[PDB]
Amino acid sequence: GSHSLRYFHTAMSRPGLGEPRFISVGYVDNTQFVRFDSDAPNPKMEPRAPWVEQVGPEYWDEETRNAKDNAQNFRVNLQTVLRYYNQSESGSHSLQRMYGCDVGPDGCLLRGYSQVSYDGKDYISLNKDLRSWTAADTAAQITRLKWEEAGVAEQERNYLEGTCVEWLAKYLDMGKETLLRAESPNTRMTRHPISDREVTLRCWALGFYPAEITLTWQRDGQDHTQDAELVETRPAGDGTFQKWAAVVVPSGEEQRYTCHVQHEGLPEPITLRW
Amino acid sequence: RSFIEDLLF
Amino acid sequence: VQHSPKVQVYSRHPAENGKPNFLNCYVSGFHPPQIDITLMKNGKKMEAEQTDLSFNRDWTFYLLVHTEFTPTVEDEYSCQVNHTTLSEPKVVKWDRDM
Repeated sequence: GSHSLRYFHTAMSRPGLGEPRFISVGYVDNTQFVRFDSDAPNPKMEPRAPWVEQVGPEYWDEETRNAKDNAQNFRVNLQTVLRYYNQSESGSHSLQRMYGCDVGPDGCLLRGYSQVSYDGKDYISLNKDLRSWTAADTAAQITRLKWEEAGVAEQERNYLEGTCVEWLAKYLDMGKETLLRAESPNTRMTRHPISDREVTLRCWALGFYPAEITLTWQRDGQDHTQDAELVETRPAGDGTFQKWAAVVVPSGEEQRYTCHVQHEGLPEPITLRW
Repeated sequence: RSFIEDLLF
Repeated sequence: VQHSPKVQVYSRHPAENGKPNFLNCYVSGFHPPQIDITLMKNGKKMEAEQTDLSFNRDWTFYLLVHTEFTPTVEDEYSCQVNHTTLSEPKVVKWDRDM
């Protein structure tokens, strides 16, 4: 189908308590496959999905080498920003960074993105053209200045156009049996008494992959998703996902209903009734 | 693979 | 700018009394990232694991706190998390219909 390789960095200041934490994680689509904590003894970047491990030891050293610089570079960035804003060095503040690429069905390469937030608010971002920067406030414009004088967008563009899409390609071959196989949800619908007068009527879909899914609830043929409570999809632990959608209904009227689960691995969408 | 970035603010 | 965590407590497979399984505390949508998540067997701590810190495109973080367990007909399970946006430690009991 379509796929994406992304990396997610986080830097948190712990005032008085030594260095800031720098976590880093890698994703191919919805499956995590790499991590790095700066709270780790002799800390290296450990695999987190099985299909990655047969990459040469050169890789892993070259990455924890890069991860260690990013933690260093960021802990200074925390400092730089805190003074752009004149906040107290006792405050806890967080700097987040994200980058990656989306490639199409043939490997088209659809979008490259690279974005940075400070304390959860947009800070500066690479634009869709991979050559300009959106800068949120007057502090981020100083960063934008620095990064325009160094050709920073050009380094990133060639990372996101080449290294990204190439290594993505490599990753999905390695995990061909894991990542390229969708997993149809287990459907089922339970019924939970509330009273003499009405009853919760849950629609479950368990164990699916990837995470995207739609559940829909149809009264008498209507589309009654207006009243339904849908929790947000949640990880199952085994690397698959779950979500459910309930309704509340006059007694007897359970047979009035339908739940409909649409999902990439369902050959044709399934509908079910009590 | 990660992006090698001497990226300071 | 700071949002407070949503929390779901659920089993990996549907609950079968006295059949080994996995219990999951999913903590999502929060900011700042510092956060305190504890799975609890009968109102006292469990030994659990915690996935790596990650975040969505709107920058709100998410974590899974997951230990193996065996449901019984009697023992109560609970998740307890602490966060700057919470006056009082929030607790969700495990309903196995959810």
